[PDB]
Amino acid sequence: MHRTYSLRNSRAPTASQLQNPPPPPSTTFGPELSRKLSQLVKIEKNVLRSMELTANERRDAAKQLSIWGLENDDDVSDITDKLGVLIYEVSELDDQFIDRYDQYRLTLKSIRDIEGSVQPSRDRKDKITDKIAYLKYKDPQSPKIEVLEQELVRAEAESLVAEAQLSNITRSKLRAAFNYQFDSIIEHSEKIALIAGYGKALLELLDDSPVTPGETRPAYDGYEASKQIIIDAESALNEWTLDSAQVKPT
Amino acid sequence: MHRTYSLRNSRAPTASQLQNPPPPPSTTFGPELSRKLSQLVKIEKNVLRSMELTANERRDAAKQLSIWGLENDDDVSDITDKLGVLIYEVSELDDQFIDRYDQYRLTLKSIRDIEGSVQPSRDRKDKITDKIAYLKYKDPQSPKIEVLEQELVRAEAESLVAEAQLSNITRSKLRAAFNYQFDSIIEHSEKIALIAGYGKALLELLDDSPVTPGETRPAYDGYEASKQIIIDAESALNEWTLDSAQVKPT
Amino acid sequence: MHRTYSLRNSRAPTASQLQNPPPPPSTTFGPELSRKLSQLVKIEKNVLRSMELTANERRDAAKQLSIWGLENDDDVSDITDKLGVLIYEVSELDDQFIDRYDQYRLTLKSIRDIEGSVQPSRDRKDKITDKIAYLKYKDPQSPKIEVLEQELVRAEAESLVAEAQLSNITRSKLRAAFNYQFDSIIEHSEKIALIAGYGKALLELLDDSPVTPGETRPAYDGYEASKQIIIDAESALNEWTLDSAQVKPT
Repeated sequence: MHRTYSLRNSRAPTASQLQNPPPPPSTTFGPELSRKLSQLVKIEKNVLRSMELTANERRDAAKQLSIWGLENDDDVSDITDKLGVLIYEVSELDDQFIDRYDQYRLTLKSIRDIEGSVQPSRDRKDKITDKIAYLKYKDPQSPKIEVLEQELVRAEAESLVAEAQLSNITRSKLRAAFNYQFDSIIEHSEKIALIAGYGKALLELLDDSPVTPGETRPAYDGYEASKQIIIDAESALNEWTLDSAQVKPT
Repeated sequence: MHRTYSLRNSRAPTASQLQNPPPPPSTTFGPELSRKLSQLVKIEKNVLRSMELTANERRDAAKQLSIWGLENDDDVSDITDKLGVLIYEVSELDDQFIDRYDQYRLTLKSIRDIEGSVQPSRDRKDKITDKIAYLKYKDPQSPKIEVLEQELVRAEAESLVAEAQLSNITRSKLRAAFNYQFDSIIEHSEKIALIAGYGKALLELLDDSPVTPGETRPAYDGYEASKQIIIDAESALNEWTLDSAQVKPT
Repeated sequence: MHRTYSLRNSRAPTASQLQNPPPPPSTTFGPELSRKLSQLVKIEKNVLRSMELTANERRDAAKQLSIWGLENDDDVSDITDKLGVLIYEVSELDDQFIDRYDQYRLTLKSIRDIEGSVQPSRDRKDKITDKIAYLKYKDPQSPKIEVLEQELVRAEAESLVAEAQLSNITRSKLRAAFNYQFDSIIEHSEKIALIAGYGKALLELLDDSPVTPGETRPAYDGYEASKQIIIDAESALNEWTLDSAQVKPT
């Protein structure tokens, strides 16, 4: 982030910022082992709910735009409806992305559960060690020291296997979960970019030449290109695959 | 110090003073054995707190400089921020030096404790000697004199071993503590000197040619050398080792 | 600083940290134009006072160390005194560094004063512009508009010369002040490093071989090397020059 080599929150200028000045800002108990990882889940759930609300509101706006667009000139009354139809797809994409996000959250919850179950063995080994130390302090001639040592050896073996078992699966699950999340993000971004790029061509057939008072506009006949654009967008959405990613990292 | 061969507090001129005249001055109970060594610890702690306050204030000044530097010409608004970022490292170095100073203070406290524990044996031997002397004065025919002499011999043996044991470890701990402190001082000074030397090159790319009223300055493009200087400084700081000391005593 | 590529305050390991684990943490109105630059001066003054207190406390500790060192073995009673004498030079160096810091602070105060004096012209030009705008709004037929425009042109010329005059000197003073401060820092660090390096050799002639109870140590005769080390340190301090800097940036 821009504060990498700066002490202030101001963003460093870039090529896009140099080309166009930036717009002004907008006017608007539990186990000890599993405690930091058990907090991330709540934040992810909150993100999911907020994103669902955003998608619902965007769908409502897309629905409402065509209602206003109904009572206007013939070309506007069609372009507005088609643009609303095109915008309606963003919520559909957002729903699938939310589902994949929930899958990733469950994958993380699995690791949380396994480490929370692992903790008690390392608790009990320390308890046994404290007990034998206290017994040795109080009176070295007690007979409980031998059995304490034997069960300490047993618990030490169990704890030795437990830590290796936990560390064998933590990274294995983490890598898969993050790869899945990154693939989902890439797919969502590429689909949104494709939708926007295809929708940008809808405005090319909307005339914008100024007219003087007392003149009549020519009849608008663009009911075919508008249908073709939507059909092509649907075909492109149904055709896209992960192996056909246009964005290539350098 | 300059008063070595003088009776006044005035400093003798040197080569640096000959080259440049000196600026004017700025306009702004307990055991008896462990009593002198138990006072040095408090002074060291006071030094530590004062140095921590100095580092905090310097960090605050470095933070505040860029805020003023924000509203100026393009080159100044960048050089000021980079210089503040570079100055921010001095507090980070000071924190580590403070930690090493505390380690040295603890090492000295160990010697204080051991000598304070040693003292009572040499107290009790003198007490026994005074008692036997008084008993011999009062009446030489008392039977307590023999047992007093026997326990005096025992205490004499114990005190003989105690003094040797104390003197065996006092120098051993003192030498190690002072070597550690000197190494810490050398490392801190070398790192500060390296930071200052690398930061002195930041001002070479800041233009200083005078301009007349009614003229416009050329566009400033120095966003690459400024980043390179910071990257090189970070690399040099992460690369420095004790064995690579540039300063060599004669 | 280590948070450059991290989101946490933990310091990234380095070569020195890899070689030796880090010790644990220690157990212990005004013109609008000149307002951000008029705050840095107070922070610099606070830094100066805190550094003066640190130097005073360090001098006190160096004075107190020899008092404890007086009552010990012959070699320790001399090494401690010589080490205190050597440590006494750090406060002397700190005083000169404080003086140079005050010089730099005065240099910055000059810029603060000049910009504070510059501000009123740009205030009065805006006031005149607001007045003529209001007069034009209220009644365009007023005769004051012409004289307002004439004096607006005059004030515009004055303000045009003023901004160029201020910007011609701001960078010129800033660069010189920061170069002076960096040179002072480099000199102070190099002198401290030289003092520490020369003082590290004082402990080589202090014997540390352990002794058993009932034995006597050999007579210590090191009153010549101790004097020679101090004489060499004084000569090196009086000989050092800025052009003879041992530290060379890469």
